[PDB]
Amino acid sequence: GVDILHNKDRKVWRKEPKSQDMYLRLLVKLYRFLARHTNSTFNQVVLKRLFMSRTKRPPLSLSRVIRKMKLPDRENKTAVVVGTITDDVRVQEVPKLKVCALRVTSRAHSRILKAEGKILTFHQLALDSPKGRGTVLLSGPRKGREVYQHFGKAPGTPHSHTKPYVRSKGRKFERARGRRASWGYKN
Amino acid sequence: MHKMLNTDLSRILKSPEIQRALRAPRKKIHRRVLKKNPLKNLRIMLKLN
Amino acid sequence: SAHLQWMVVRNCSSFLIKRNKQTYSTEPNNLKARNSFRYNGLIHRKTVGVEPAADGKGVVVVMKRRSGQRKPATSYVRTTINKNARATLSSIRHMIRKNKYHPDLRMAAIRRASAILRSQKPVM
Amino acid sequence: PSRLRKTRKLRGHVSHGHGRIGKHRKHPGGRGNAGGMHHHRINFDKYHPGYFGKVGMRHYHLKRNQSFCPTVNLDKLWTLVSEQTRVNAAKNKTGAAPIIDVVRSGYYKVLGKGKLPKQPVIVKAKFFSRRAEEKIKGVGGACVLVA
Amino acid sequence: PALVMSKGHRIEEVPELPLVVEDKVEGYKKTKEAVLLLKKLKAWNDIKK
Amino acid sequence: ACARPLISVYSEKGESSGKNVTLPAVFKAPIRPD
Amino acid sequence: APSRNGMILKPHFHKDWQRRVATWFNQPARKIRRRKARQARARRIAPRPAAG
Amino acid sequence: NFAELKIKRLRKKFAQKMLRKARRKLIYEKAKHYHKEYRQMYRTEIRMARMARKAGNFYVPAEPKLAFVIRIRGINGVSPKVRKVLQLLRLRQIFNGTFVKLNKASINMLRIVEPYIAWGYPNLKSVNELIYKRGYGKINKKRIALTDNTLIARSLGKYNIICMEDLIHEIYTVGKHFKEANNFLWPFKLSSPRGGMKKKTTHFVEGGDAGNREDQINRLIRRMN
Amino acid sequence: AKSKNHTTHNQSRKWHRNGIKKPRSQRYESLKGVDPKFLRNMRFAKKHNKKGLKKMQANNAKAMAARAEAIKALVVSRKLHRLAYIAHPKLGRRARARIARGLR
RNA sequence: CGCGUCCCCCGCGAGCGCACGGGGUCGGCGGCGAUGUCGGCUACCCACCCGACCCGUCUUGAAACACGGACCAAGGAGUCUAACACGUGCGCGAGUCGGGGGCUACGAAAGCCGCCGUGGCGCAAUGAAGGUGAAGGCCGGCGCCGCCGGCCGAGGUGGGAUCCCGAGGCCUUCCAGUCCGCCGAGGGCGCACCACCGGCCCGUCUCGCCCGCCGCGCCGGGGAGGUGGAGCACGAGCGCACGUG
RNA sequence: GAGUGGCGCGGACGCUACGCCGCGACGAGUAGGAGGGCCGCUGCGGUGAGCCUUGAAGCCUAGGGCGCGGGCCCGGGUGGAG
Repeated sequence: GVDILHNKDRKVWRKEPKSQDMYLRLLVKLYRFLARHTNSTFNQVVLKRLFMSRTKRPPLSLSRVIRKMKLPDRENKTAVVVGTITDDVRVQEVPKLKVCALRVTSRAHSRILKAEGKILTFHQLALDSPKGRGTVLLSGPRKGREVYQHFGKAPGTPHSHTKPYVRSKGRKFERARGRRASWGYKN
Repeated sequence: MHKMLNTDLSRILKSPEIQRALRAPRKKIHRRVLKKNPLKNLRIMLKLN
Repeated sequence: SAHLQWMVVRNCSSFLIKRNKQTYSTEPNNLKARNSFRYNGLIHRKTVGVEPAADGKGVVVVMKRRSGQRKPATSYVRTTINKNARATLSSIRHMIRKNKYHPDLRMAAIRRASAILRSQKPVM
Repeated sequence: PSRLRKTRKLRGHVSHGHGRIGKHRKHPGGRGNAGGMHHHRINFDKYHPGYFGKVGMRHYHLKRNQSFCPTVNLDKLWTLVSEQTRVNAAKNKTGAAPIIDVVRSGYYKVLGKGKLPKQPVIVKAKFFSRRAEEKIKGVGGACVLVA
Repeated sequence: PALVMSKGHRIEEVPELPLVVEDKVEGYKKTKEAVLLLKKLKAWNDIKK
Repeated sequence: ACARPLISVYSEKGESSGKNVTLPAVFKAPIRPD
Repeated sequence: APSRNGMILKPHFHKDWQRRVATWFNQPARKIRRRKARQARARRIAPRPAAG
Repeated sequence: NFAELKIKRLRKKFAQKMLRKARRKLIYEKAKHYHKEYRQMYRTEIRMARMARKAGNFYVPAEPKLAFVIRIRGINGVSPKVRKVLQLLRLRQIFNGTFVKLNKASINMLRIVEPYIAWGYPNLKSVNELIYKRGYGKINKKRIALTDNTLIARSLGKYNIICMEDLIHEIYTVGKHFKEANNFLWPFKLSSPRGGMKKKTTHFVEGGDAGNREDQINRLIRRMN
Repeated sequence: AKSKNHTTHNQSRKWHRNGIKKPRSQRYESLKGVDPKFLRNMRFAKKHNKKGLKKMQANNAKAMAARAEAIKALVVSRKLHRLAYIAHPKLGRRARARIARGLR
């Protein structure tokens, strides 16, 4: 008889990806090895991110990689994205970048390689830098999804600016009793 | 497009690029070790005091 | 490559046979006859086979050549060894170590060859 | 896949994951959106504020084609016209501005969200925002109206 | 041929795995001609299987 | 890899004709059993 | 009865809808029929434009 | 040509051997100095007591620094305030023992659990057999048996506790690094008392086993250890 | 069909399972509820920090210039202590090298 | 417990072998064996000791003097559709999708269309509505001017996985002295995200001047400061599949 | 760690990396949730140069066993076409 609570003794994180795609599952084998063998904490973070869901590794736009590599003391450095690199159409000038991504969108490939850029895969990144030296590891915005507007404090509960789940937006779809001083009360 | 272009991670992992930038393999296996007493086992006592 | 087409074959190949909590591979060049990355005999560039002879007597050693690997009819180069046990086992040891040819199948090939030579020996 | 579903794992139990005390009865709160002002008031207030009551003017024979006004921001204005035009305008000495017919690409009103790259434009739009016009002028451009 | 053999296709005698034959094969009208071709390509043990 | 080898064409008698096709890039596409 | 935050939603399934469920197993048979009747029309007007 | 590698790899092998012997001698001499200290500590408490009696005065010895708290009641039907303190003392199981240093903050935590514990003022020999027989170190959050000194030198060596004797000295003579050396010990998994308890429920003073047994915890440690 | 009216019996046990969370006391609390006439002025005080940027930035160099001259014009037993010195790897390399040479 | 050297008090010796030493071995044996004997744990029957009330169910509480069940076989109860939400897998990605239509035995399939993306959903919100509809600063031409131009130009603080620099240092009878690698005082750029502070858009309110002009008007536009918004602030969506509610 | 200076042709095992190995602590459970089943039923696409009138399915079984269990595999009898 020991007074332990077993409620939280099982840690609920990912040991492996849920996916059965082999090319990712070979990149995991490569970073299973590099993570635990190299002293680099970079490889630990890349391995950890190869497990994560589509939603946990959101797409990083070309323009954020433009922006986040314009930052000082970051010149001649490889931009590592464990998610995907999407083209941003509201950016005109694109510099020469060194990029690692699982996916680069065909319009963003064209855009980066035309600007004298180089595109790597995680297999090349290992051979280029096994310990992940000379890298800027970036992530897309994870509160990017519309899903996160519906989350937090329930709408109809004062100072909650939480999007309600409404069938269709208009002038007679949840605008009256809980929304106005005129139609009863306002939160 | 390919997610990785060199699938052969025999040749990747044993490339000098990577083999340089590892720590040494800890291949020595450590089984449990039996407790012996103070007043019972004389040379187990001599190993500690 | 080998590591890729292992990830296809590992579970859903025709040669794969699961039953009685055991896993086997009935591939024509697997020496330990077991579903394993190392022992699979279709997937590597270098492959050692050991089968009994076309006759009753001797062992055939199947070396897979370096070059034409999309070329099945010329890819496997077979050599019958019909000698005494000690020299049949020696030839296989020399083939594998002193050509450096898949040298981590050196002992599996010998143990297999030894068990083929035992098989084609008259019963008491 | 019926085999992946929860019902398969609940063979051999009794209540079928629906409670031994509070049975799985048919419609024990009423059907559909029943009792939104009575016994479900807190759900319709905590989660659907505004659901009950009239607000605004009725418009009987509303025709969505009349109010059709697809809007383009300045930040994506140069996507309407090929990247060749953006290049050749900056090279060419004349000071000649390429024409961006916003109506051809399938937008009517030009709104002024982003930075516009510093070269002259003639935006042929149907409507303009004030800030949208100021940016086009500010870069050194014209705002042509059309119908 | 690793994956094609793992699908169980008897292709040991087969000259090349992306086996490509002449455009004369389109003009074949009798099965006697078709059967004869597979004996020569050595795809026939796949039919015999 | 990237490379596309030189693929021979076999005659009706099951022997290599002089003609070659460059392996199409389809045959070097990613294998996804998924 | 509403569980928590979910969409307020009104299915139109209160009428005897199962009597009037139109299925589309015809679809490929319809398309074959329309295409045969289009080829048959086009052959009747030998020189004339098939479209009309 | 290897003759230099062969010779160099043997010098490294030898440099670690002479380094062991030097550590092995330190550990030997530290324990010999500790034997001299425990003599002087034990002998002065007699010496001080005697000269006080010669004068006709009294020598009130120091209130003790170090208790050995054993849990005597089980896991069932325990008040929340008692539950919390017993798991701050790392007594999460019946007949678990921990060393606890006495101060004002500790003694009010030992009256709050009085019914559920049996504690006292452990002897030197009580600290020996507990650390030797029952001594398990908490190394990488794992209960690993103190079978070599280098288990204790790798966790506690930064506090200059580099052998079994250094730990025993740090516990018994409640040193500057008592906290770290005591938290290093796993709570002692003691067996049921051989010959029995008197009465689990009631306090020791009223013929029970619960509460403070000043000299007398050592009678029950030797029974349970 | 009378029933139990009110109790608080199991509740204190329920509260303490997921702890009784003290509020996430984050740094820089919001200026909600601070009096409008004061919050107006503080916003103006932030608005015109650009004005005294040169007066501030040059004054940082003059504090550094005082420090530019302020670093410029600035410049238990005998056996156990001896055996602890010989025992540990760095400081006792030469002490141990002589023990190895002492037995020649 | 050599001594070559250092001053107060006066860097590798070779063997062997024993073992309270990182979990048991014997280089010890002895009986028996063809028509009565050996082994076979489980299973068939029987005996004895201990334990042992009848299941399902509603219930605070069932062995209940609560209900259902004589016995056996076979049948027999969370489904399918639609919608929605979230999670997960896959494709493409500021897009995405032909699903309707059309074109060309298995095939009622599959393949294709792109001047078939009509269209959906996303890319813009906000107001009941008319509608409106998402950074600026600085330096000059006339200590402050309506507008002339000039150039850099999409915030700030704090915490932030990672990376970046590297004071110092990790050994061969020495000591210089590189190249390669590695650790590291201290110093930075800081992803996502969180909190805070600014800003912007829309509604509305307050104060308050100043521009505009084919029609000078009950016209139009702008400012400052609060405030309502399911917003902006270098996109994530769409399609498909699966799970759960 | 590296560069310029003062005879005998030999060596167990492994690594279905969705695998294998090591060390520590732990194990009640209704309603309920989740996971894994080389648990079982019936049909479909693949696949096993599978099995089968020299005896399939089904059934019976004081037989030999395997698995924590769901179950399963063997022997013997019956049966006759999968």
